[PDB]
Amino acid sequence: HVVYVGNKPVMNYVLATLTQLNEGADEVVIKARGRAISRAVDVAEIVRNRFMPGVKVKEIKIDTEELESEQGRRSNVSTIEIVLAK
Amino acid sequence: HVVYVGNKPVMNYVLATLTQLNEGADEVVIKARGRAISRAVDVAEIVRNRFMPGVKVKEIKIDTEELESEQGRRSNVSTIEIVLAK
Amino acid sequence: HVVYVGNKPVMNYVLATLTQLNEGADEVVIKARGRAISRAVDVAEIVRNRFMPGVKVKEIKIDTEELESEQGRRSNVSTIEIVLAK
Amino acid sequence: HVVYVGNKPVMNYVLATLTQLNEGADEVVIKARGRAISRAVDVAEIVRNRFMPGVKVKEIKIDTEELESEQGRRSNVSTIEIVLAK
Repeated sequence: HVVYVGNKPVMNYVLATLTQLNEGADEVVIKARGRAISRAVDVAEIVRNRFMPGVKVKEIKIDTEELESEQGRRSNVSTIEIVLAK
Repeated sequence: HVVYVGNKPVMNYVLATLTQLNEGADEVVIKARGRAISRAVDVAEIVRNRFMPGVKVKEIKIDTEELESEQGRRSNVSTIEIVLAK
Repeated sequence: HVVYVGNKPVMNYVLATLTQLNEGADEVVIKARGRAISRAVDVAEIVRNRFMPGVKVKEIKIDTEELESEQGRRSNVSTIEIVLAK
Repeated sequence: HVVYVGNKPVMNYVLATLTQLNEGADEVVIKARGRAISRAVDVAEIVRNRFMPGVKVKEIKIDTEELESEQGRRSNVSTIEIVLAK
């Protein structure tokens, strides 16, 4: 059960996360790369702080990926993975 | 030990991380908050995936921190702590 | 749009309210009857005083509804309708 | 001219409301918090349905208040305010 964090308002992504767990889903994975990683973290704190305390931060994985820009630029962009579980 | 990641050139922070580990540092702690969170990650990847290959991410912590907004209102930001170990 | 508030966990209802407004809902209508009336209110407060600060109570309606008791006798319950607007 | 709705039978509170208006009193305010809010509404429907139709539901205000439990528990409890006027 993944949840990709992008540019949309934080709320969208957090609800999606809540509706995932609320949908049973025992463990959910929050992902994002580039400047979105901050939002990813934001999303995980809002969920664990304002909706489901007791929800646990199982894991946080950071890495690198190659991304091709619309202009043909190829570069390394960081990525994060936060695992939330009841 | 720690390395607070602000808005200076990303390289200063990796520099400081490397330098720290150089002296035979048990483990450097990269910390940051808000939109800076993405650079904390960039700094850890740049450091273990390029300058000091093999460095390990001993641990990663996310948390929320309360602040004094401005007009005296309630405010806060997410934080991240990346623990690098040789 | 509406959200009928029954006996499920209060959070499901706020969840549904939030979710509803999320999609750019003109205005969500929280409805309930009998002892449930108190939760309809809890859901509106929890939603505008915690999860989506600034939401406004466009209107509130109370009314009586006739029912088919059980043994075939005359019966009814009060109802409440809370209109939330972004 | 207030009327606090609590645990006593509905009738007590409705009569009090009637005896208020009957006592001249142009506008009366019915209040209650927690699980009593349903009774408050009940009271307003019984008055407007079985004693004084034409009486009008001027306003309905919902809010939150802090309450200290006998056991020292501090929490937010919803409240309602129904304004009845001839």
